[PDB]
Amino acid sequence: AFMPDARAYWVTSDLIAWNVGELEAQSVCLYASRAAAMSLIQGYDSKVELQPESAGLPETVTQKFPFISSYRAFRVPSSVDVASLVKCQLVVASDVTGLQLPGVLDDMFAYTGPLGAVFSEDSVSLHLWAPTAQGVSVCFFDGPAGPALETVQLKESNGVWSVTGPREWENRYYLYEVDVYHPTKAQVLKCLAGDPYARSLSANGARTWLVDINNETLKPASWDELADEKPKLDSFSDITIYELHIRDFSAHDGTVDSDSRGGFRAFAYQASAGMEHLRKLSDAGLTHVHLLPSFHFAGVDDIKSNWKFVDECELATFPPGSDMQQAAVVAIQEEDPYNWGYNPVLWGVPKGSYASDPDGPSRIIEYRQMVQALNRIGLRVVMDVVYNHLDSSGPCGISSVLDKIVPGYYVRRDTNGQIENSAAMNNTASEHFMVDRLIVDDLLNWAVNYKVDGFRFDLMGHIMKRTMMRAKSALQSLTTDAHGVDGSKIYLYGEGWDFAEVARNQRGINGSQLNMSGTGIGSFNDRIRDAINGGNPFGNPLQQGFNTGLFLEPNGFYQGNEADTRRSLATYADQIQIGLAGNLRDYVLISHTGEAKKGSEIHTFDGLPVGYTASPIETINYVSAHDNETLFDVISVKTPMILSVDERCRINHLASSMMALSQGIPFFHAGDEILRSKSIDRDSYNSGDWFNKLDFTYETNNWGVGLPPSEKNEDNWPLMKPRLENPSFKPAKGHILAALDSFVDILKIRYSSPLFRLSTANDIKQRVRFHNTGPSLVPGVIVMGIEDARGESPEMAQLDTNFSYVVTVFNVCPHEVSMDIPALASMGFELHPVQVNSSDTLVRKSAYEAATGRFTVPGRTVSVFVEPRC
Ligand SMILES: OC[C@H]1O[C@H](O)[C@H](O)[C@@H](O)[C@@H]1O
Ligand SMILES: [Ca+2]
Ligand SMILES: [Cl-]
Repeated sequence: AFMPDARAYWVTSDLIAWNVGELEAQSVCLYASRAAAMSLIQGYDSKVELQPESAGLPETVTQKFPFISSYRAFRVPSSVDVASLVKCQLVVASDVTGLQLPGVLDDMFAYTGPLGAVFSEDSVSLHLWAPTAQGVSVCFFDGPAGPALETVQLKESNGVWSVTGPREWENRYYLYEVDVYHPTKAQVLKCLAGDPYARSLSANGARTWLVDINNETLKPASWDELADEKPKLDSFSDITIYELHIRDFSAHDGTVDSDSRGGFRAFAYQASAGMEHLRKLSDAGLTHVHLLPSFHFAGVDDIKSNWKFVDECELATFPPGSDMQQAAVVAIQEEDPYNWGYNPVLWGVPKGSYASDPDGPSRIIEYRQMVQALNRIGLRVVMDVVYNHLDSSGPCGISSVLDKIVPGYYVRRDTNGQIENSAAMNNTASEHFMVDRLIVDDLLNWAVNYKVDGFRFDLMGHIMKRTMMRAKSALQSLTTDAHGVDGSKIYLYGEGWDFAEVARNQRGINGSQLNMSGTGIGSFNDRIRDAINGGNPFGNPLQQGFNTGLFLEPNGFYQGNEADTRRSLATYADQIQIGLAGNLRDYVLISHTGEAKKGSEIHTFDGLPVGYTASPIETINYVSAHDNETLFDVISVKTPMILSVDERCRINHLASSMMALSQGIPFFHAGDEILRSKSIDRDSYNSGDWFNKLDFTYETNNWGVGLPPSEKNEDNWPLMKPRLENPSFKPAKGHILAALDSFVDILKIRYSSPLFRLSTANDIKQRVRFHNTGPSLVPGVIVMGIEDARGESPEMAQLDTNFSYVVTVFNVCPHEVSMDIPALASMGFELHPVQVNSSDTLVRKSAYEAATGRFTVPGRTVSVFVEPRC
């Protein structure tokens, strides 16, 4: 009907911004209608002329909203009751358009008092920030399915709606009824919404459970003593991360009771094959498990009686390169138990589908029991937090909450008023005060109420840097005496990708890789990933890299002439070595041309620095993650088809060892260690248990279970089919167990010397040297030396009581190499004791010759040499 866009901005109590011309600016008015009854302006309750502000927009405004800094400014007269107007339908007219209100809403209504439910001895109170709402009431219910028992009116003060009732309100269910103007419908609508500050929910978040999160009955045995029982963490430099999905972990695990597979409770089965696996990794030195999204997300029904399943017996009979398996999975993929969970509804509540019973307390106590179980086998717990976007927006539908209550505020919008979608639809606006508040409050909820040990930030580049830093400070100031957790050990990292509307700091300084340099917050190092694997997950799948045969073992995909592939290989080796040295801006490497270059002076294909950090703790080194192809699958695609699976097994080990022996923080995708496959699925978020299988019997790796789902993969099916059909590509249990044994040993090696985990940039610059460099380097070999104090009157602290020097040779060549390093001649090097005793017969052949400083290393092998002190 009347359905304006919103090209103007109400930025402060007294200023409106609108990009009109000078003559147009001489007659602008503001029109309001409480009933949203305006027509094309007619049908308004009030009008006021806006006098152009020749001074323009002040610094506070242009700093907060850089993308509108050139807009003309208009002064709102003191006669205007702003609090009343922001509840109405508004337009400005010169041309007619609506107003984007977040600036003025923060300016007038930013609030730091209590939100959500507050309990006291004799009362329960509710508080909701909804400054644009015309009315707010609460509907109470006595259970998850009953009818409403009563409706209570809330009263507004300074933008916040509140009501206090008796203690007996505890454990009721409730919803807010919010009467508010929704721009997408140009109407004032009555919306039923859960509490943004919810701490529990009925199934699918249908109602909010008015639970006291501090109730004794929600605490597992010994919960309050957990801080004392937590694994020691001396330094962030000691962190290694293992990235795991909660359903993947136990969906197929026959050692877990059938009715307890797929959720939080599976982690309480201490003797299960899955928990024995995690214990094996932790004992070897793994410190942290990063769990995929585990808060209230859309895309899986919490009501288990609605779950559908493929006939996994029938699908097993289909050919390994058939498209029938994926067709069957896809036919029910919206009704199965499976999703990665990157679809946020309410951040502060555990996912009901992972609980035994989605109504009542089980989701809370079982989440706590999971954290406690992981901690008790020596693993700290990281949550994958998704603050950059929402599942849904608008007035309707069970999965929209924040945007029902304060429409157009929690979500970021373009200059026409339309919601921004670059972060997987319905991008949030952390630049707005109460969004930033909710993000920080949520982090503190998980840290305090669930004793979570760290956080991985999905699309961190879409979050304001100021939000990241305020969160970091608040988290790291938590103490055991005041809060029950040692905040000083809580670690933060994320995806610092810079793209779309947040690029060039257009919405403020965002959490990009470059902007987070010097913050102590980690970001994923895509440079080392791509240099090792080759190309980029969105480039040609056959593009080779340092560890997939570029130059050394061409795969038949044309990638240039021999001189060019040789140089491209050497260029990738430069990028890898910067990454192995913590991916630092200032680390100086002899590059492939012979020229000494800082990490920042070695560039990406887009001219950005390869090395971008100020500290090794800012670097998350990885070759694999839940996104894109698994390590095994990328290797199987890019290497020559003729390689044996035995050869590919060694190549997998090389990749994970480059991570495990790097400076910075190594990150492993669950399954790296056991050759995990998704049958080459590049984006398995909705591909079910069939394509995402984690087999802790080690009988299968899930290679050859059909072409993966067509939506994301069909364009690449022709390269996939002959590989999936070829029996020589599929590993057996022996290979899987061999991969696991060597992964365990390389972790033992990392944790055998503090020299692999240097804590500062200065230490790395002083101690880490690369020895196969320049135009005449031996292709396919990286030699990395790490020095400790030795002799009398040393110029560095002694960090290692067992070893005075470590040298690592990564040999990706399919043949033995002899690397002569005169600088390391006449020293006491011997093969690392772990490798002397390796179950791999080949690595045992590695040798050092003192007279020449010659390190002889077999094909496709990582060899670690130590100089003992005793
Ligand atoms: O698709 C996103 C990709 O775009 C470009 O290829 C960039 O080089 C790469 O860094 C980024 O990941
Ligand atoms: Ca699904
Ligand atoms: Cl077939």
